[PDB]
Amino acid sequence: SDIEVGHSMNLTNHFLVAMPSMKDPYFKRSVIYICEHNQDGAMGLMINAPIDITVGGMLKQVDIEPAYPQSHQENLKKPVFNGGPVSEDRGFILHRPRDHYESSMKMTDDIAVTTSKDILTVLGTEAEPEGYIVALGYSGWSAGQLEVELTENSWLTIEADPELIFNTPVHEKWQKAIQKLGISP
Repeated sequence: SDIEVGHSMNLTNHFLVAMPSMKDPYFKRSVIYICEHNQDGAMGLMINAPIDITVGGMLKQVDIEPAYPQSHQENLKKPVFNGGPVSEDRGFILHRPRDHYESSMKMTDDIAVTTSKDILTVLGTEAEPEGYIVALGYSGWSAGQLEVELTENSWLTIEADPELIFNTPVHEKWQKAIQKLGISP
């Protein structure tokens, strides 16, 4: 009774699945990997909103001189993603843990977020992650707006896993998500 624990929930390393009754059209049928979730708001990365720029595209744009020969070339043609409306000029790399990068936050043995530029010099090369998403800008929620929108029937949530982020056709991520929640597309 004096011993509190709070039912809590903590949505980090969790996917937010847009629900049919979703408002912000921006998020209509979005799947969001939640990175941070403290008492000062939330930070997530959309994982299925691809944009008009390719990985090699922004690599050339940001003008990053590659460390090793870029032998891959196929994945270098893949799309870059819009991670959210906030800080669209910033890049976030959601990937499978491989080598050590300066600014990086490991989430699981299979998912991590790197924000240092050092990682860009291995993209297209054989030193790149075995699965990564290049996202510009991120999704943000103030103090407890997350909780609210949740109880507002706006989203559904499932624990995140790597296969949905790196091994699932972009335009298929959503459908396969709500699937795990029972609801059918």
